[PDB]
Amino acid sequence: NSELNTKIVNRGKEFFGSISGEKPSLFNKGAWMGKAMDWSMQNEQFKIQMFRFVDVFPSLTTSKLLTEHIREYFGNEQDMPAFMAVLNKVLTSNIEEMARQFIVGETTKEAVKNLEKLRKDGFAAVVDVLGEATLSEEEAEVYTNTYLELLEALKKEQGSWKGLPGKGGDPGLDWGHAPKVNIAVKPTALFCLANPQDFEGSVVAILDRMRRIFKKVMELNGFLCIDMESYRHKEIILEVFRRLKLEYRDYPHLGIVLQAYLKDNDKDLDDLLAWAKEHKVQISVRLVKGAYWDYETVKAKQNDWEVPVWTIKAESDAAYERQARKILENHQICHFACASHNIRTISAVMEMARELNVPEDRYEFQVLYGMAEPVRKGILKVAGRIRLYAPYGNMVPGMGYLVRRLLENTANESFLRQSFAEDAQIERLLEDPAVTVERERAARLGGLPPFNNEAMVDFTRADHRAAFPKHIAQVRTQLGKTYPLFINGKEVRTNDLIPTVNPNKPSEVLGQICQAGTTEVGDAIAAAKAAFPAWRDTDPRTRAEYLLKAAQAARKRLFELSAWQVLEIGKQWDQAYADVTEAIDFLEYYAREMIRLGQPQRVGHAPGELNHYFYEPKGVAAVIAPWNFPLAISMGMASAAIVTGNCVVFKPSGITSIIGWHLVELFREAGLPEGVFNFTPGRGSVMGDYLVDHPDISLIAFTGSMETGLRIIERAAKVHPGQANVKKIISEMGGKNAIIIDDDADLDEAVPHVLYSAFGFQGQKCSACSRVIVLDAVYDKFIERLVSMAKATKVGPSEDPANYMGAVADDKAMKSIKEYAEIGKREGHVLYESPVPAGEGYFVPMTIIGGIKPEHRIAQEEIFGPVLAVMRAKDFDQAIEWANSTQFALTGGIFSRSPEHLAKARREFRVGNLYINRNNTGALVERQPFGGARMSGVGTKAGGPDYLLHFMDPRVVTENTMRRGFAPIEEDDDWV
Amino acid sequence: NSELNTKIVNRGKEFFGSISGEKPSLFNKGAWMGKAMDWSMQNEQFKIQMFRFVDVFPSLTTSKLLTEHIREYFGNEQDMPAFMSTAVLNKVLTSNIEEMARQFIVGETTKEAVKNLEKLRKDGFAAVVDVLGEATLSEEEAEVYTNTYLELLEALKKEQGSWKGLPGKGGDPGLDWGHAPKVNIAVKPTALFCLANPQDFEGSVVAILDRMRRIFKKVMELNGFLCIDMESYRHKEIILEVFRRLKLEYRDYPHLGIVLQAYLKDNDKDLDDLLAWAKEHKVQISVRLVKGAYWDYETVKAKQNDWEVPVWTIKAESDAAYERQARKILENHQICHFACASHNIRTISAVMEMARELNVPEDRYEFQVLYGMAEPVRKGILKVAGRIRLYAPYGNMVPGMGYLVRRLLENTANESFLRQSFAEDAQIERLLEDPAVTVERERGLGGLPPFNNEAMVDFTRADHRAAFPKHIAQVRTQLGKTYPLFINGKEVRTNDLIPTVNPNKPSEVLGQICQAGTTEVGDAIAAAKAAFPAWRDTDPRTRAEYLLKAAQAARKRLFELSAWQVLEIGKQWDQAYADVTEAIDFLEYYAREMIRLGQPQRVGHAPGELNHYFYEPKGVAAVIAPWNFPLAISMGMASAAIVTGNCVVFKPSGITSIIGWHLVELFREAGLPEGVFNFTPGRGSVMGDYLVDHPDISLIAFTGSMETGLRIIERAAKVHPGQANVKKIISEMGGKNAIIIDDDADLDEAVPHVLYSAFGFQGQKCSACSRVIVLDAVYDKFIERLVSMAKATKVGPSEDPANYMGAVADDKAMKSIKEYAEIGKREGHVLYESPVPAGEGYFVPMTIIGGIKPEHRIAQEEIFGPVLAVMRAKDFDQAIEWANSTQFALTGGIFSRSPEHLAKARREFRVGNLYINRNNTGALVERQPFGGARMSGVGTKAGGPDYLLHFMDPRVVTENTMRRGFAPIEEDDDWV
Ligand SMILES: Cc1cc2nc3c(=O)[nH]c(=O)nc-3n(C[C@H](O)[C@H](O)[C@H](O)COP(=O)(O)OP(=O)(O)OC[C@H]3O[C@@H](n4cnc5c(N)ncnc54)[C@H](O)[C@@H]3O)c2cc1C
Repeated sequence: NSELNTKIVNRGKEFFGSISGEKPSLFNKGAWMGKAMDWSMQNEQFKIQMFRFVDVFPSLTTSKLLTEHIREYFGNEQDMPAFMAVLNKVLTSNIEEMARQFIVGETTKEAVKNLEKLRKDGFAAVVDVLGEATLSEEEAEVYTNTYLELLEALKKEQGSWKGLPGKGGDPGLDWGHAPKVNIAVKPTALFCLANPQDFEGSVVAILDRMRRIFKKVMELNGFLCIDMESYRHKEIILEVFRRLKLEYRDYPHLGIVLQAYLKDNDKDLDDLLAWAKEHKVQISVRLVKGAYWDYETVKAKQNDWEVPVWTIKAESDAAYERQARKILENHQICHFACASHNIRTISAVMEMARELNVPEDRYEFQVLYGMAEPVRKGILKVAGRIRLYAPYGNMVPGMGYLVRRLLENTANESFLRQSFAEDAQIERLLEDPAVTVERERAARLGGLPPFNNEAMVDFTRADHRAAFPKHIAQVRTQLGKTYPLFINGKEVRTNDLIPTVNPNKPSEVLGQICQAGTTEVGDAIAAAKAAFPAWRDTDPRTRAEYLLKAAQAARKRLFELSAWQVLEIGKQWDQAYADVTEAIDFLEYYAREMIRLGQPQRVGHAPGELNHYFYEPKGVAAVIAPWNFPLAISMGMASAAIVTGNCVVFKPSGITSIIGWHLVELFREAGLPEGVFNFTPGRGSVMGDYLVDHPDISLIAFTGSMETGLRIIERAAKVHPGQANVKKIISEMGGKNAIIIDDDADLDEAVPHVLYSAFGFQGQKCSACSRVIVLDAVYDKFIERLVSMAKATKVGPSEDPANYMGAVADDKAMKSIKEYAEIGKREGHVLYESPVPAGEGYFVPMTIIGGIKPEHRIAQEEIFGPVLAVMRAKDFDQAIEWANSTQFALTGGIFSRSPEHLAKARREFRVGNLYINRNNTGALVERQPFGGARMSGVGTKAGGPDYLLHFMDPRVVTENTMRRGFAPIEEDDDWV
Repeated sequence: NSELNTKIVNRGKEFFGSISGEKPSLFNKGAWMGKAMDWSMQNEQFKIQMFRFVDVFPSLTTSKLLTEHIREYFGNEQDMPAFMSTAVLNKVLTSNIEEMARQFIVGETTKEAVKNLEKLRKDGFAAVVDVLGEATLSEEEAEVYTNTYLELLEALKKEQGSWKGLPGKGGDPGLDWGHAPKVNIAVKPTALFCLANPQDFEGSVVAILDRMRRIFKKVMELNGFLCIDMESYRHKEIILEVFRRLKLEYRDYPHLGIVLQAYLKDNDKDLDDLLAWAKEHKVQISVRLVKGAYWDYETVKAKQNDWEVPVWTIKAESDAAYERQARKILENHQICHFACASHNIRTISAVMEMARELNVPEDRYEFQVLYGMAEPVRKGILKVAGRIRLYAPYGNMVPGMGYLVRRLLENTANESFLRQSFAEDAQIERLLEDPAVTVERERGLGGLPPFNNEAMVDFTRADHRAAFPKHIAQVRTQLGKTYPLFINGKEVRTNDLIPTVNPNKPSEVLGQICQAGTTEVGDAIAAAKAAFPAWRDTDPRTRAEYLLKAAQAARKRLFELSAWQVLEIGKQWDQAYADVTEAIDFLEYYAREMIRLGQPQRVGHAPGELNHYFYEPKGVAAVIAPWNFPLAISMGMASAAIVTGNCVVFKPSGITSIIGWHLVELFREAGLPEGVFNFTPGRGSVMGDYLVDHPDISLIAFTGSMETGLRIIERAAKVHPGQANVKKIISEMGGKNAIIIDDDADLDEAVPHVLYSAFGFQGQKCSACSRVIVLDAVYDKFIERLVSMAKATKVGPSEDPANYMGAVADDKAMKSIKEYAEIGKREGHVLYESPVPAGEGYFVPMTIIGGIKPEHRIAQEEIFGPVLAVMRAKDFDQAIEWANSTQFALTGGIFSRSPEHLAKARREFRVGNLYINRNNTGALVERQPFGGARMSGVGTKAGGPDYLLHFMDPRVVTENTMRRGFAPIEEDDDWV
């Protein structure tokens, strides 16, 4: 109502007048910090450098690291802004001061002292131990015992504390009603593998530590608040809160954060309230807007997910007022902490509490330490119940927090910045955000929508979590079939059968595969050759349409197709779903690529002449596919050849033949003309060379081992009698991929990314990291954390989402990988070797081996398993040299925050796909066109804009258009 | 001059007034011709179809041919325009087309012509008689044309005595108007010599002069007038010289005329020179001043060769030019008799008033118009001046087609005075405006201009004609040198020397070439490998700059570099120059292509992430080059490898090793860093496999024979120890190229294009036509004309421009080609075999063999010499089948005017470069990217937008830009 609004605006106006002139420290341009923040708000390029420098700063531990990074981020001393070895001391001290702005101490004992001082100034606190996204069980224990230690200290002191002044009640309690000891805990700091993919396991592990903390909290009648973090963990955290609450249904001092910036929150808050009523318990909510807005937006768009946050700032403000109102309406069962620095927001809560006549012991106000000082003073004066969020700890564990503060204070849409950095437009600042919302909503090829990668599986969703076990079960009702060849549109059975089994459980037979002899392979090639002329003459637009149809067919079977892979080749849930989406991506991308390349282009501009340049297919393509990306790679190579006008004879890998059969199913459903796609699984020793040597073959697409690929290249180079063309070769032959960890690397990112690159899908990826090359100065520290996280992971059946990795492809892979592991143990020193499950299954321990140098076999030879080599580089030059020391050059990674070292790696770390500050696997179509040279391939990049040309050859038609001195004028003619 | 101008306008106004609205027959919408033209003028698509149909019509000699072409040009009966309605359709259309041919032609034969001329005299018109024909194909045809004039003159000789003189104001009563000879004929010089070409300036003049003289003696015998028509700019200087010489042999004889074309920029000077020349020699001349008949042709032809357009490009400029020059002629009436040849009323009025103002005697100027055109204008002249002469051509439709289509173009052009006056209802004041007034009123990327092909040699220029013999003599002062290897910026000499000689005169030794052993090759490879890292790291823009410098260096030495080729490998003057310009083109094009490809593309649009896609070189490239395009292909392959950042070891063909040395000279002058380019001529039998097999070679660019190409492909496929990359193969392996001569083909165009395709440079081109496939129905006539033109050509030293072709490359080639000729002579039957010069030289006769079928060797094997197979196809489908019957697919041609047959060819005649209605050689950079598949190559096209990528491999750098939940927003980002 406009009546409540008026009272709110008028209260905001009084809040501002009582604050007149007083600015927050961060906006005081008479101190270094205010000058630095000011220039960051005025110069975006400078903000980016300063903020990144702050992040890397605590890792700059030598005089060399500091001096060089300063110059790389701020340029020469004669070139920096005026407010910016002496240079080292000046910057260090200023940056250190900026860090302690937001912390009440580095240590527990320091924190307690400073906390006891804040009470004397009249301030309550909620204490947080700085830390998040823990990397190991041992780290989670340190975090847990720190709270235990903190609570012991506070227990011994709270008895001596006078309760903060109030309107009455218990003088031993704060304001007469609030427990004097109040702490906040970050759930992800309690379990290093927190992941909604393993929902139940994440909840339990976190719950068990939270319960241990909660028990100590309750002993001193304290308050525990459970912080909310990134959207990825919101449902996990809600469930932790509910279970703990029900375990102690009568204990009222337990709170949960709810983030008004989430679209989910209107429902989440309704649900929680209804839940509390249903169970006859009381709850407490700290309502916040949200701390991870940029991250959530970015992460959502990188995965083609719904962005979980509102995208207009005033919508979070409007949501907050809505939800606060709802909470206050429900004050009988829901205690309320208002957590905002926004004077409009605060004034709104205050008026709503008055309008709903809410008792004062049912709501309090909270702000972050070091921030919005006058706002905080205003709250203290006018309401009297102010609690400071007071975090403590060191700069590296606190970095995420600290950077979030600088973001928060300097964002364009920051209420604080708009109030205290720009000429404050008080009326605009205090307007009902709903009105603001409505006004800003007011302001805001070939018929095909442009390409977008298919949405990734999203385990924050209940239905996605439930989908896998259901579809795995459904696949199990359909095992035991005999799969035939598919030639010229017909099923062809043979006598030679090879069973395909579950690698995590070999006694489970999934089906039997007919093998084609050379007679059937010959038939398929002949079928292909016969279908060719009509296919080649089919319009590129029509050909692309079949791919589009096949993509819709696949999209509709996404979870079913994934489940088959989970069982047949031992893909983890995410790995399986990613394999199918990539297949879909290839279909959609190559469709568009053929449509683009399908139209003849006029070349040259001379008059009286028309030159058209255009492409044509080659003929019969042999597609020889690997087992490790059984749908994605197969479909990529086959659809590529098919859309470009060729016809395909396709040999799937034996152990993934059912996945190969999925191509048959999809192209069938798309109505593909007979003979255009043929499925001929067979024994390579029987029909391998035959397929490659055949004179009717014009193109060979292959992915697999270097040995095989190089043999194919050599044999295909011969022109046999009758062979119309020199055989085109598309080969991808794997790698020995390294990630370099520079001495300034962010280890909290580096460690889990390295672990995933190495052991995701048991390391069975051409792209997998099999070498981590670590700079001398961070070696011991990085290695300890890597091994520590590794020890937390579990090896077991891929159908169980609690397992990090599982059995390798087949027994041959197991025997060969184990031999490599033994060689590695003699060359270096084992750092970690995981347990494996007892009994059947092709299990190889997750294995990390140190002491490795370029001369070693496991530093050179592709193992294609869960064996990671760790190599100690003396400096960054050697790290680069070592990275380039194999005969492969497929992928590579580097964790570094030195612009110079990154610039050097971009130039000199010459792999087909180099990744900076993330894992070196998970290449997406269009975004990361995939493939390398040297012994890794012939420089063809799947999923990119040069790929389709490899399956075709260009032709030019030149026409003399002049007849008897008369030529037609064309639009783009050079004329006069 | 406003006073003169006012008389002119007023006189024009009376002229239009006296016309009384009458329209010339072609603009009479009452008749079919008027309707056809009116609709052609309103609908450009119809115009194109109608004009092309008229062109092909006289060759539709059977009912099916006719019926089919009608449907193909105009569609089914029910869809074509009303005036086209009524095989009956064949009869109606035939009838209308014949009538429109008779509009512009006074008859088909001499006798018919004579009778119709007398009828015109009776109506008051004089005549200048022309025998339809131009651009003759043989001596036999030139003789037929000459004898037709002689026959014509004998007939008029007997008749003229009976003719009463046309009425005049005074003079001799036995002469027309009292002063003009009754017999006036016009002759086209290019109808008198089939090889008329300023490249053979003197030989062309003499041949034409010799026939012109015989005609002229007969003309003088009856006291007649002879006018020499002017044709395309290519022959203008030749025709002028022919006139000068004839005039001087008969300085007494006043009745010899010459056409000058006011649409030429040269014409002001040409008229001035001719006038002065006449004064210096004390002789009188006669000039028929015209604007010009070949405007579109000249514009197109100049643009296609990057020549200066010889014509004004604003129509009013030709008009203003005409008035200037006319005035100058009238002022010089003492020595220059004037024929005003124009249908433009403004022009005519200008001449008339200018002649009255200068009081020119009426016996010094007369008016002329084309028969069948501008009827009311023609009658207007008769009434006002009395002295009007019709240009009256005669002959058949095929010989008359050029003339006829010129008339259609002339009456229908947007800029046509007749169209504006009689179709477009233009304002008279505007039509009569001083054209000088009209003239006044009507008047790249990376800092680099867009690519343009280098200007071709232009032998209409006297300095160009004179340049060749002088540079050849200069080259002869440079003979006898020893050419060393060039390695790492140093000259390396070996003691194994091979002489290179003049193939047209083997006793002339051009120099001695050092041969590289395997030792020096290895040194070259090692030097390239060592220069590679710094070259690879050189800015692509900087790399391109070296190519541009090399281009500039070559452009300065164009004639010199050309002369070397004339002597060393026996290129003809134009062939040599075109080789050098093509080298320059590769340099300019590939520079620009590298600048385009050298900038990294952001790929994908996900935020928090940057993917950059870019290209890197491979390493050391072996360039193995042919002798047949010794600068062009060499510079092509090498500069491509170089600009993309590879280093080159270059093996020129032994017999063109000096041309190879030009690359050393050009790259030296460009300042290319040492080791980037190395020159190692050597014995294939010594260092061939060694260069190809070397572990440090990453790429091999080869152009030459299939046998060697396939050998290289096979050997390169093996990966030796130490070999970093799978060898990239770029191979161009020749062709067995056919041209199809369809039964509706324009034979006047086909014959000389086939001859040139087969015998240009002795047939030593991969692109050369070695098979001409001719439809049953035109075979005998095509062959007669082809053999007749061949017989006209002379075989001899390429330094003498009079020769069509000369000796082949070397002794081995001479013997091998001759064996093939003998093979062909036993498979088929010899149709033509030229004389060759006596004595020294590697001469092989220009040879044509008929009776050839697909199963014959010389229908399959590439001969690479002046041996043409003639094949007789039963129908179009067999022609296509036969065209596709070899293992090669490089180039191809088709002469046809059937939309369906062309479409079938575009689809089914699957060669790398297909040419419609022109020769299949002389592909230009950009306009015709050159190369094919099958046994002709591996689908790489030099001079095209896909070429550079073959010398590189793609790389992607993917960067996670988010730090601590903060990422910079980019422009191309998908956001909110
Ligand atoms: C004591 C306390 C505890 C907190 N605990 C947590 C926690 O456990 N988890 C958590 O996630 N947050 C938490 N927060 C909130 C977060 O740390 C910020 O302090 C808060 O979001 C800023 O809101 P505001 O009213 O102070 O400032 P404002 O300037 O009013 O609000 C800024 C907020 O708007 C939102 N926003 C910014 N841009 C947009 C946009 N384009 N579209 C939509 N919304 C936008 C963001 O949430 C941003 O934080 C807590 C805050 C306090 C004071």
